[PDB]
Amino acid sequence: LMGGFGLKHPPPQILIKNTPVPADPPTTFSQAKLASFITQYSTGQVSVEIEWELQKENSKRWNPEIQYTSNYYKSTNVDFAVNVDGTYSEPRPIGTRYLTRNL
Amino acid sequence: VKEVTQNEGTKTIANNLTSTIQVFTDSEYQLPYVLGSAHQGCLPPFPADVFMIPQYGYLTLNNGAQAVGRSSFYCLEYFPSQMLRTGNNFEFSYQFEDVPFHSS
Repeated sequence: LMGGFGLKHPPPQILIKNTPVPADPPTTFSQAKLASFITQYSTGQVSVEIEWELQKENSKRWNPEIQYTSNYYKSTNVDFAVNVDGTYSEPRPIGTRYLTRNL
Repeated sequence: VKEVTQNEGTKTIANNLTSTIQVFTDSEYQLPYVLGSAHQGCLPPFPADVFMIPQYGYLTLNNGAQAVGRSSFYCLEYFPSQMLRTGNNFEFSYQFEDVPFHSS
């Protein structure tokens, strides 16, 4: 209902964790689980690749269809670009429905 | 194909042997489909009745009497069609997709 593709077997969940590395234990045995760990984090790169199938537009319509367009008029910032401070923004929602068909 | 001439209330019909008609079927379903609307102009139920072919037309999006940007226009001469003189004929075949029996 929010949108997209319903899937019985969707892309699986990918779960990641830092393995705990404990600090030095007491040197005399204790049954209690070790609560003292070395503070750690991890970084890296993630790459994802999707292949999408397209359904081409066969329409025989004569007059030109509505398209998604960038505004021609001048502005302080480019839409879908970083600003002076360096942060990226998306100025508007872009839906997918532009070309037309007959019922 | 016949031509009609009128003057002084006199009306003459004659053969024009070099004139053509144009026929095409919309196979790719690229036009507004008006057939399922239960209009008039079907073949008569009685085989000896001569009938008139209905005019084609279609509707699209509107706001009131005005068009909107999405409303589309179709030229039917922008389709390939077969041109026939008196000696020519036209034919095509069609196969229905699988559909459940009507329950009688």
